This record gives sequence, structure tokens and C-alpha cells, in this order.
Amino acid sequence: SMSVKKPKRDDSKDLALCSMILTEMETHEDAWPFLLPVNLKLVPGYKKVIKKPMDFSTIREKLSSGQYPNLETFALDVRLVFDNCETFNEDDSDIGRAGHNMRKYFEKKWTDTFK
Repeated sequence: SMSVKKPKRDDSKDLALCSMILTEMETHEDAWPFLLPVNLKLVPGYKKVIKKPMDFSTIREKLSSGQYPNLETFALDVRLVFDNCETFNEDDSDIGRAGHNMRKYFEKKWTDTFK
């Protein structure tokens, strides 16, 4: 409340640490369905069904230009990429499996880097 704050958690390294996590996501071998935006002219259904499309390259541009107010907004965009993938692809597909693997990989790095 007014003039009463919890102790200040140090957030001065967060920009650089999110950048590293993203770099490792980008270089993983199962990253290929997620490196560029889904092509909305060539993938019937995608535009109407997926209300907020997201991908690594778009996350990378937002990060580099100060469009994330804090580390939680960054994690929300990362999770959106895999939530969209689950919405559109069957679990028993290569892209479906790539998504489950990448989300597991992300959530470990997130815990270990910050918690």
C-alpha cells in the first residue's frame, strides 16, 4: 500500500536472461515449426481459428525494441506459441510433438533461471 513496499527483487538482468533463453529455444532442433509466423494466406483455417498468432521471430523483435514491460509478459508470449500449436495440430503429429517438447524445455529453463 502507500509508503509500504515488500523488498525490491533485482530485475536489472532480466532483459539479458530472457534473451538467452530465447537464443536456446531458437537453436533447438524441434524449433522449426516455431521460427517464423504461420503463413496465413497458405494455411486454410489458421487466420479464423487462431486469434493471436505468435512465433519466436516476433518474440525476438518485441524483446529487442522494449515491447515487454516485464518478465511475465515475455513468458506469456512464449506459452502462447505452444497453446496455439496445441489448438491447431493433433498430438500425434510431428508438429504436435515438437510443441510438447519445446514447452517442456522452456518451462525448465524458466524455473532454473529465475525461481
